[PDB]
Amino acid sequence: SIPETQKGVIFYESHGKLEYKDIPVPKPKANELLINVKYSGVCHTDLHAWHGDWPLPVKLPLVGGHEGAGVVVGMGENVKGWKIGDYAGIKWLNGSCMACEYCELGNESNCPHADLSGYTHDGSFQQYATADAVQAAHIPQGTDLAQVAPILCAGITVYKALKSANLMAGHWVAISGAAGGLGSLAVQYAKAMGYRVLGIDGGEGKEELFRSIGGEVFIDFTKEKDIVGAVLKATDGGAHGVINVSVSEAAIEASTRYVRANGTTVLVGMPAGAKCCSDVFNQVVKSISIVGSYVGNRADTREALDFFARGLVKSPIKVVGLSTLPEIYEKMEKGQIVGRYVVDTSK
Amino acid sequence: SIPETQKGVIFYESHGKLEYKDIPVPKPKANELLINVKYSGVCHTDLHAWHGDWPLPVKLPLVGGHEGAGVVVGMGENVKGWKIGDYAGIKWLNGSCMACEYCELGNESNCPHADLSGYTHDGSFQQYATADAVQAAHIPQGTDLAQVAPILCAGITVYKALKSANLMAGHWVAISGAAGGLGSLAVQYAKAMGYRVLGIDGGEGKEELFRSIGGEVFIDFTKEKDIVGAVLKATDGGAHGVINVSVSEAAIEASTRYVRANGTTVLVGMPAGAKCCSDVFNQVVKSISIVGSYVGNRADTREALDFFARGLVKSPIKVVGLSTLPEIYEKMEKGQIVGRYVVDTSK
Amino acid sequence: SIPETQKGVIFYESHGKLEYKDIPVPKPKANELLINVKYSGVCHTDLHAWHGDWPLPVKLPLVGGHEGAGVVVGMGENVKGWKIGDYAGIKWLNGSCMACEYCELGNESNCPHADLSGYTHDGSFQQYATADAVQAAHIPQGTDLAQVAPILCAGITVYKALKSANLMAGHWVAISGAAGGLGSLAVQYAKAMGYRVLGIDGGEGKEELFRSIGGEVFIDFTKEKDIVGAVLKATDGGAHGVINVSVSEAAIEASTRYVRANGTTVLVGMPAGAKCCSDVFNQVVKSISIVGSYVGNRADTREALDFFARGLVKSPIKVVGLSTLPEIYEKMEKGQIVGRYVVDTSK
Amino acid sequence: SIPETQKGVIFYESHGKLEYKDIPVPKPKANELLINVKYSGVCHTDLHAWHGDWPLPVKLPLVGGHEGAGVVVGMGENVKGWKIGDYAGIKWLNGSCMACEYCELGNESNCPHADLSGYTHDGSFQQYATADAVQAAHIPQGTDLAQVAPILCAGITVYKALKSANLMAGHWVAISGAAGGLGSLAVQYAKAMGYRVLGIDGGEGKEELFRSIGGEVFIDFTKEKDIVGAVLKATDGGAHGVINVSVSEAAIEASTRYVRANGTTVLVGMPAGAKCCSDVFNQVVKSISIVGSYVGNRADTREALDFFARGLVKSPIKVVGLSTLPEIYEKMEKGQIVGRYVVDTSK
Ligand SMILES: NC(=O)c1ccc[n+]([C@@H]2O[C@H](COP(=O)([O-])OP(=O)(O)OC[C@H]3O[C@@H](n4cnc5c(N)ncnc54)[C@H](O)[C@@H]3O)[C@@H](O)[C@H]2O)c1
Ligand SMILES: NC(=O)c1ccc[n+]([C@@H]2O[C@H](COP(=O)([O-])OP(=O)(O)OC[C@H]3O[C@@H](n4cnc5c(N)ncnc54)[C@H](O)[C@@H]3O)[C@@H](O)[C@H]2O)c1
Ligand SMILES: NC(=O)c1ccc[n+]([C@@H]2O[C@H](COP(=O)([O-])OP(=O)(O)OC[C@H]3O[C@@H](n4cnc5c(N)ncnc54)[C@H](O)[C@@H]3O)[C@@H](O)[C@H]2O)c1
Ligand SMILES: NC(=O)c1ccc[n+]([C@@H]2O[C@H](COP(=O)([O-])OP(=O)(O)OC[C@H]3O[C@@H](n4cnc5c(N)ncnc54)[C@H](O)[C@@H]3O)[C@@H](O)[C@H]2O)c1
Ligand SMILES: [Zn+2]
Ligand SMILES: [Zn+2]
Ligand SMILES: [Zn+2]
Ligand SMILES: [Zn+2]
Ligand SMILES: [Zn+2]
Ligand SMILES: [Zn+2]
Ligand SMILES: [Zn+2]
Ligand SMILES: [Zn+2]
Repeated sequence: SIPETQKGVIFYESHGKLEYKDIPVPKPKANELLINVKYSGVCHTDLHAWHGDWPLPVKLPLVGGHEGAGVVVGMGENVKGWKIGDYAGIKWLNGSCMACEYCELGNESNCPHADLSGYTHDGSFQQYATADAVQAAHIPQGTDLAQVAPILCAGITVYKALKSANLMAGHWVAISGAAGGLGSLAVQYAKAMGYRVLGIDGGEGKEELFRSIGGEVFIDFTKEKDIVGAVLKATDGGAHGVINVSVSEAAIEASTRYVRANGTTVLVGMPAGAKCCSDVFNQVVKSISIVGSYVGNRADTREALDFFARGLVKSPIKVVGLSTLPEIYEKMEKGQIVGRYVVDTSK
Repeated sequence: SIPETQKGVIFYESHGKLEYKDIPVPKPKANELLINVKYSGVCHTDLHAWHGDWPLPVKLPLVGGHEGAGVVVGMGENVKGWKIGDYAGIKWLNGSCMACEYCELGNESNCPHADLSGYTHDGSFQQYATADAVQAAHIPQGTDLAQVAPILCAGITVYKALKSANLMAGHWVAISGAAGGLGSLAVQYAKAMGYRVLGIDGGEGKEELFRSIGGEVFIDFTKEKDIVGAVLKATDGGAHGVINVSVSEAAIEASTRYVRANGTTVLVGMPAGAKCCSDVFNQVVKSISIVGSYVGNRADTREALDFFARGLVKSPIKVVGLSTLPEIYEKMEKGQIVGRYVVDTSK
Repeated sequence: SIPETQKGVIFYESHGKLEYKDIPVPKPKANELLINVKYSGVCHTDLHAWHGDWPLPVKLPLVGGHEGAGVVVGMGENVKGWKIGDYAGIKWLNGSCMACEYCELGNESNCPHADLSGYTHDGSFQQYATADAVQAAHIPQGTDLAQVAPILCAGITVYKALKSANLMAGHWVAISGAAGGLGSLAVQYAKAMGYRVLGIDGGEGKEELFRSIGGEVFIDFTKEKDIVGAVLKATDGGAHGVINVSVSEAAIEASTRYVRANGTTVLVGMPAGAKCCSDVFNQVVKSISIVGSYVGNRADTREALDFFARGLVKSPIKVVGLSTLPEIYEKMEKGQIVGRYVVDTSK
Repeated sequence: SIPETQKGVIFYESHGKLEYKDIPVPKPKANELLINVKYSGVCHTDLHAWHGDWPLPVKLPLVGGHEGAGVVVGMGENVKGWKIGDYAGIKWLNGSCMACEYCELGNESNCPHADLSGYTHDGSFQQYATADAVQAAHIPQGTDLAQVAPILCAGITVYKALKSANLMAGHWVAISGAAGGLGSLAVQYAKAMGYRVLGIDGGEGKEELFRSIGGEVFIDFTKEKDIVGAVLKATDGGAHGVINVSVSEAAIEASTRYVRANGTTVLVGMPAGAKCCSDVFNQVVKSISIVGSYVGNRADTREALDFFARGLVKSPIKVVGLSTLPEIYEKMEKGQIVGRYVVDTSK
């Protein structure tokens, strides 16, 4: 069958206590799939949802997590092109209204009535989770769900971000936070897109990981006292594009100073209460764009999962049990997560 | 002939005393035209060069002014396609190196070795001024030089800025400072480009001018206490594009908040020591680009002067004498300049 | 109620006999609206569907017409954001699969499983017609349905085509067939988009109409023996963009020769068995793009209907009865349709 | 010194007799470099110039060749940033007017007064050749001139062509003629740009070369009777982009049929008297662009030579003597040139 009770990590108040307990199995709405979430990536956005670091409020009590890879155990009556047993991906964008100007254009993420897994919708830190069938990701059969789970928010995000920077092949892309969860996949997406990857990160295991996944230049922010000058030399004038997948505001500000003239600084990371204080003179006389970038749409999901399918991207994951989700968060705020963490909801 | 002495407004120290006295007539270099500057637009950048409001240093003693419209009285030996008597325009970009990556691409303004009239090169607040012949603007014969002078920095700038905002016809463009020197021409360029122009300015004669030149919605910043909300209503979700041609940093910051999702806030105005402190969360979840924009290139100059030629743009100018240049600056810092001021170098 | 029988123009074989008789009222599927089609534009595509001029086969017996403007008299159970009494527009794209790569990207028209009103789906030459609710056009209340009907295929088409030509404001756009049904709206969309409109058409009432709707240069193909030379002079080097809304193949070929270097020739008209024989040398040494363009998507529909709402476009329509649909087709093959014809389904 | 006589291959009438004899050494004009052409690539455009296969006429008597890599032995007085001994590249675009709208925009190749090496200017099939210093390619020191010579017309061309197809990383690019001189470099540029390369060529040594340089799918046009169907399967719907670097018109036409919906067929090859007869219906209902592409500009030259510098592209060259240039042409019309031929002007 589909059971009545399931295991999930749920918190009832912000920065309170994540309880791995038994919660009721959700019922899929007319348009939603019920997905047996096998593995789920643990994004930093989940730490932000728990701490309430962001302006928007979350749907308490909340089962976070928005990188779920699972099998469709049930569907709604109005779900059309989906089978039971198919591989589905719960992304951050649970669904959207698919009618507003933004949605029609393609910008489904920047939509007023966009449902958000792991914030406004009980996400994928649970064995069974519902997801709007139009926005759920189609994961090909015979795919390692643990390996594809981080591609559902980190992969599509950094793919849309690297497309957001208006880079060309051969252009320098500085990925700020290049050994984190999103940065370690941005390095691989950018190399597969043709760019020269510069990496800025620091800590135990960060430079080694960055060199592992194919990065070109690594600049350790805990050792480099002049980061802007270091990325004004490595790059020969600045990085034609910058991807801020850090959780630091000082990194977001330095990225505006080591970007090339006519370059694009994409803001992807969303630290708590951070502002991108950009010098107006330097941004104008260099014609620097500062582009915010939200999670990708269905087209970006298809393209990022296709990059994953060809074996070009491979997020460095450690699969732990869902029981361990408290200890991941306390390991994620301390910057000690090298690559991605994926939780076995079973365990 | 070409005389030995000429009249020019020259200052020897920043925010010192602008002296309208007799200075030697320059000699055109091998690549430069000597232009009998008949009329010259007075930009706010000239007030910034005098006050030294900007990071870069100016070439003291300096004859400012970078909107000169004049006749070519002499040329250099290596100048090719130019006649004596032709109408030339001294723009902010006096010249460029025309060899570096940026110059080759087309971004001649963001070039390391770009010569700048009215900053690093004795500009057009003088009867005779030299200008690199490759970057000088070709003004058609039978043109009102007084009327075309403001198009040489304000016009090409706001044209490149409106092209920088990635707007489409019918999209809302909020021009911040829409009755100033650059804003009053941005309103006209945007309407001729097809956009719905919202205007934000305030003071005596600003709303009336804005309504004169064809603006749609005017929002008076000295009366409107909620500017962001007012431009979130007029526009129905925010302005698809914003052009910051203000000299205020609070305007630059509010423009990041009343821009539409997936909209572009172009920074054109460069107030003294201003920073574009942008909320990272709001910029990311709305995918807002913040694009700096410098003066246009030769293509943008050609296209903006073609817009002027068809009679579509007409900067509201008051032609005073060059003798009056001190009194313009003290009228420009006080925000009391409605439209543009143009100086008769003769007078 | 909703009646059992209705009046419609139906043909049972290609180029057979259009019978205005009583046909059963359709039943809306789970996703479809039943639209009381008040007025319907008569496109040339309907003449092509009747003659079978196109490669694809039509769904016999067929009730053509794909420019229906009507009120929603009934809906399906899975239709979400729609009211009874709302104004809906049956476009050529009746619906789409909204799942394939093209649909996800935004290209809903170039979709393998795209349902097509007036070809593969009983269209809008009938009092009551069904239309997929996701693709039906939202026509604002208090709109002249007769006046908005031609905007449902001609308007969105020529809007997407003018966006397809990668034109800028001030650039020359040669609309081939500028007094026809699509050309007369392309002239107005292009002028509202900022372009200089050149018009090529010929016959009684074509030049007068073209001058009426705001065209700049008219070149009469029945009087001009050198059309390419005439549009190499008017334009000063060729038209930066060309829109082929003709039903002639010689026009489609000449458009490749009077387009500017680096210009774009958009093919919109689809004459019977026509080929765009383009000289490869001239297309390469001038870097001329030849872009085919299909009907617009939901975003283009929204933007074109917004242009119509502001009063910027106004298709020259003559509203006749649906009874007269045979006599329109025989007037449309002879090129004698100046502007658009709209049929009162009531009459 | 610089000698008075030199060795060059010169023909006095079209398809006449190429004579390797002693011709006078040219004198550099005020803006031109005299380049000791060490090695020169032999393009098919040189065979077209000899046969007079193209509409434009050549400058008889003509020393063809437009892929010269050499050292600057002398300069003109108005040449600015150049040294004697530097490595210069004579490309097809010898120079341009650098003042017309196209040149200002960046499209220096599609310019009315563009000087063309190997057609309108004695090219690089000679020991000493002059080249406009603004358009000459800057080849880094310590570069294999024989290996960089084919990058001067083939490399920059196929780079600009792959940028012309509006492809994204992961998209399918079908290179028609993928083992020829331009195709063998288009395969490498496309793989370094991130695309999946499909190759269409045939003959001895073509499939082996294509597999050597990193191609994914090879489709042999002499064995495949259904080329369109084969490239509608390999690609799963058609190639998102096609690069026609063939010398066949049937290939140019089939490329319009095996391109994906919303795909771009770039015409690069310019066979004799060829026309791109494109079905208008299929091009419109699939929104297929057919983009002609001429040699790249200075920015594309810089970017293609940078790709070469990183070791990412490596044209398969055979360096023969200049004495052998007749036997290359008779080997190039027969399609028997696998990769590129480079002539030692010394030999
Ligand atoms: N905008 C979007 O679409 C989107 C999507 C996913 C995540 N995010 C946001 O991205 C942020 C990062 O997510 P993650 O999963 O990569 O987090 P993570 O904690 O796994 O990785 C962050 C990385 O940043 C590095 N870093 C810290 N300070 C730095 C500095 N000063 N300079 C450079 N690098 C520095 C850390 O050492 C670590 O390597 C979070 O705020 C998350 O919410 C945004
Ligand atoms: N980036 C470029 O290429 C470029 C080119 C030219 C000028 N500029 C810069 O643009 C700035 C403005 O130049 P200008 O000639 O338009 O100056 P101006 O003084 O003539 O006009 C400025 C306008 O801004 C209005 N304004 C002031 N505070 C405002 C606020 N809070 N909100 C909205 N509007 C406000 C003023 O009332 C006035 O109408 C200067 O700093 C100048 O150096 C930049
Ligand atoms: N691709 C699309 O999305 C799309 C959409 C709608 C219509 N169409 C096609 O567009 C074509 C035209 O449709 P319409 O409604 O405008 O037709 P129409 O018959 O109302 O107008 C055609 C116009 O072309 C003019 N014309 C004829 N020969 C010409 C020539 N040699 N040069 C210039 N002009 C010439 C006619 O005189 C007339 O003015 C049809 O084939 C139709 O199917 C395509
Ligand atoms: N537009 C430009 O900027 C530009 C630049 C350089 C060359 N060109 C033109 O490109 C053409 C090719 O130049 P090249 O140096 O590559 O020539 P080449 O002769 O060295 O190579 C041509 C290749 O096409 C292959 N081919 C032949 N028939 C084919 C078919 N039916 N289908 C697929 N492949 C086929 C041949 O076997 C060979 O592999 C010439 O006409 C040249 O003038 C254009
Ligand atoms: Zn996430
Ligand atoms: Zn929405
Ligand atoms: Zn200025
Ligand atoms: Zn430069
Ligand atoms: Zn139609
Ligand atoms: Zn589809
Ligand atoms: Zn060549
Ligand atoms: Zn030129």
